[PDB]
Amino acid sequence: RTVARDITLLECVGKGRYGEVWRGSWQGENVAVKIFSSRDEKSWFRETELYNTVMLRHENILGFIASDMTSRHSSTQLWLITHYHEMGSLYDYLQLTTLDTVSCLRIVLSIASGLAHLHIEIFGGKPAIAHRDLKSKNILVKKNGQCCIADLGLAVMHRVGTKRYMAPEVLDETIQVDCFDSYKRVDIWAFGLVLWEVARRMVSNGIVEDYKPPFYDVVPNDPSFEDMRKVVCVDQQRPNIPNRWFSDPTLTSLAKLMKECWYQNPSARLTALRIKKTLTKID
Ligand SMILES: COc1cc(-c2cncc(-c3ccc(C4CCN(C)CC4)cc3)c2C)cc(OC)c1OC
Ligand SMILES: COc1cc(-c2cncc(-c3ccc(C4CCN(C)CC4)cc3)c2C)cc(OC)c1OC
Ligand SMILES: COc1cc(-c2cncc(-c3ccc(C4CCN(C)CC4)cc3)c2C)cc(OC)c1OC
Repeated sequence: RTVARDITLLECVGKGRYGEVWRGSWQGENVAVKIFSSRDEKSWFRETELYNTVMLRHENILGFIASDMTSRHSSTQLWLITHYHEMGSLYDYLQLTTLDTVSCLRIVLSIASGLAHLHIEIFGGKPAIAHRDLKSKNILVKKNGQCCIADLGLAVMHRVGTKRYMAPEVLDETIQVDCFDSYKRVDIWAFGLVLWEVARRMVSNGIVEDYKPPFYDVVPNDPSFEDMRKVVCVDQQRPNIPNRWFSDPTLTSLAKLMKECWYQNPSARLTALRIKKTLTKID
């Protein structure tokens, strides 16, 4: 039989040190093609090894289609092919969109749902998985108003994470590296920062905050490991909760939830399943 493998690359939608992401076409359908730099080959290998272990299928996880390795004259070409989400990343979306109560809750609950699915061991099933680089650029917006989590290149089953989103135990190197729950608790910290990013863009009483990344007011762009350690570990700063949130019951509840993702003590932080339950009881 015929195995049609040609993908037409149509538009570059992302370029970085990782490599590039392209909108592509296969058999008349959009796909996303991540082309890896040689410097980030281990991210392709880790995502490929994970999907060869467990074929994750979840509405809030970016959908896997293929991993391809192709021999070139003097190099190896590595592609990861996934579902394509034309609305782009949550980071992108929040710059130029504000949210209402329903659309804010739907976004954050969908992220919590994807994260809880990664974290949970299922017997019969899937290993527990920690993401290790959760951030708004690694979350895509779907047309139905839910999101999905992307990029399992650092994931661990039971490159470093983006420094702006690193938990205090990563920055002060006290993380218990042989306890898998440690890695879940690092993801919860990052989730809380994403929850703060999104909540800022929810309108209440005619007020909204501008899009800003976590810690925009206390560290430079491309903050160093030391910059972050001083803020998060030494001074123990946390993102600001504006006064206007305390006039809105949804933002009041989201502020409480953020607080419980940001405890210095990793074992005090909420679990993804508890976050889901709390979000389902808001509004
Ligand atoms: C190798 O490379 C690529 C292949 C494809 C692709 C194209 N047509 C058909 C297929 C196909 C799927 C599944 C079966 C099954 C049928 C039932 N039988 C009992 C076992 C085998 C056969 C064929 C594939 C996998 C797409 C690609 O990219 C989108 C590929 O490149 C990454
Ligand atoms: C990689 O991705 C895509 C693949 C395909 C595709 C192409 N040929 C054949 C298949 C297939 C047929 C049949 C089985 C069998 C397996 C065992 N048993 C006997 C029942 C079912 C499995 C696989 C598929 C899935 C289509 C896609 O989209 C429409 C893909 O997505 C981009
Ligand atoms: C985070 O990581 C990965 C993401 C993706 C991915 C999947 N769907 C869609 C996208 C995308 C599409 C379009 C825009 C723009 C272009 C049009 N307009 C001007 C604004 C919107 C941005 C982004 C991406 C980047 C795939 C990946 O791998 C194949 C990723 O890596 C794991």
